[PDB]
Amino acid sequence: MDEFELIKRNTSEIISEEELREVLKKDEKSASIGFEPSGKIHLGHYLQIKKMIDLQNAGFDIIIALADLMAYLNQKGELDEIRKIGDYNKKVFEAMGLKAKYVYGSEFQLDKDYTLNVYRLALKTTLKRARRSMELIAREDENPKVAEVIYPIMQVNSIHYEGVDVAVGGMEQRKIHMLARELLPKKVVCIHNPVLTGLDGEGKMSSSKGNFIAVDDSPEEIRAKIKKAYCPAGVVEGNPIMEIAKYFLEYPLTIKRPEKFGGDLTVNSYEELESLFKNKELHPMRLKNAVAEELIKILEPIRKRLS
Amino acid sequence: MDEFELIKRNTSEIISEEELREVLKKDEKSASIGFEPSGKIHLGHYLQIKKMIDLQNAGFDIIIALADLMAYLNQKGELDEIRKIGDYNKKVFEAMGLKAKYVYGSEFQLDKDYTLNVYRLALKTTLKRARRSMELIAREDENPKVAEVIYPIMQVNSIHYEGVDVAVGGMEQRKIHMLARELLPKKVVCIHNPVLTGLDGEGKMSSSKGNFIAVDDSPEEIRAKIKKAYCPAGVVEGNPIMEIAKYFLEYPLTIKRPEKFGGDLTVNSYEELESLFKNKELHPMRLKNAVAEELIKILEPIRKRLSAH
Ligand SMILES: [Cl-]
Ligand SMILES: [Cl-]
Repeated sequence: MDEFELIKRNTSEIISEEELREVLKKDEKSASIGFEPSGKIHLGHYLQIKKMIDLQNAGFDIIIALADLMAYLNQKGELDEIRKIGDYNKKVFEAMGLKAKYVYGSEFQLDKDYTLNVYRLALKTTLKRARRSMELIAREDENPKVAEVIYPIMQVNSIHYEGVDVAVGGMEQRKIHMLARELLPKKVVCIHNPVLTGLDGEGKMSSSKGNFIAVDDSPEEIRAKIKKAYCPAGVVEGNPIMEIAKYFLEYPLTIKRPEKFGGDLTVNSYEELESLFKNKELHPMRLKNAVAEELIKILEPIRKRLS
Repeated sequence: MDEFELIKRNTSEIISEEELREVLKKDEKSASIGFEPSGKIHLGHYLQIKKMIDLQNAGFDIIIALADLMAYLNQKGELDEIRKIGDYNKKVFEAMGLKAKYVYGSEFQLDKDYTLNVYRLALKTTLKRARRSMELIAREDENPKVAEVIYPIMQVNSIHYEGVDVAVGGMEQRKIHMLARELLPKKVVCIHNPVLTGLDGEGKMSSSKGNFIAVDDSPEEIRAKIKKAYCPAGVVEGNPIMEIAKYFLEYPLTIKRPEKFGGDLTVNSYEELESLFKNKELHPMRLKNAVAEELIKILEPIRKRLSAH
């Protein structure tokens, strides 16, 4: 599979494919993604880190922005407390097999010239565009604060200062990335990953929301949380267990069953798993079992390294 | 008059008088005011500088914030160009008899810890409060920018960093100052000066052609601009010529007339001038003449002191 298609695999969109092809021709190119420090690193994070690894294997230099000041502007508590959580997150990412340069926002987002450019960009960005960009990012507030509208300008400015060719993030980042394309001299190529559904099945996977598989969860917690997960028979849309099968397991896949339920079963693609599950030829509990045991094996090297 | 009443004279309000009395008891206290560098320094500026001089005479150390970065955030062009205009403004203020420390915003408004506090204050200030505070300050924009709401937070943060007891400004600053009182550990006492009407009579005094008297204008420009000014007979409200009489002239005042129109008249207070003008016992042209000649005399010491350099 070529570089382009490796990068495209399991993304929701690329802005634009044509521009990505131009970036691939360069001898040196770079990609970044930002993570607000999180107490738990979960499959949400891991999906995006896998995408960064795809880019790394395609010749990109990778920058992970440990986005302490962004999270501070997004109301995540005190800044020194936001910094302690990021130190752990770094170790987890290294344990996932990513080799990258790690930058804390605070190392450069308070420098004189960075700040002056925030204000320069603030003169060019409408309140309406700033607020629009934060709808899927800002926490649900009845009295929105000025911090909401500084945040997107700071993300845009960070992309400018990083000098990257590609910016990666979730689909929730879409409008901030579009602003960056309008506001900056160099149009950044944007790769968006899908939003993983949480295990409760009623929103995104989140650390604050308690509906996550952490990459360092122990095997019994992986089993318990998968067993309890939303997984309606025949239904693929909004089904977090099928999403995990899609984005994390490897095919062909051997799903172990007792012989009384049909015996062990081989599935050559996600699309085939989808077909079996839609037709109720595979029951929730048995998908869950397979997904739990596979995820335990996939996450083992990460648990081992973290120690 | 005592210190309190000298300070109060010709102010629109004091937030609060009770707190100002407490500040007056301190051995050391300080006041600031911010000016976006302006190519013309006019009676608008001079009214406020006179107020800073009142505070200086009452024992306050004075800080004039030459607000280059505020003006930059308020769309006044390039920053180095905004800085050149401020250097001239400094000389004018010294020539008005003010002895004060002059601070450029850019010397401290980009420091790491200042900036961090802007963001800290941004987490506490509602968009609605920020926009409300800028209605009478922000330039006329069909697509209002994010800079509009950072600006008041930066003014608040400047007041915090200056460490001042009193913040002075026009009534247009009112809501930013109220935000400062809510946002900061130390409640700053706010003294607001009235907004001078422009000579056209259709907004505030600003560097619109023939809408200002500059403190360094030559005598013929002072006469021409006063002669042309909005000054409707009998009407004091919104009348820039009566405002100038109020806030700048000395009483008793001798207004010259020919004997056929009632002869020369002596006016011992502004209130007396007001009475005469409301009752049409003094005609616009004659008020104008007196106001022009008085202003030439009042501004003479400023012209003189600027002609040393
Ligand atoms: Cl089954
Ligand atoms: Cl008369």
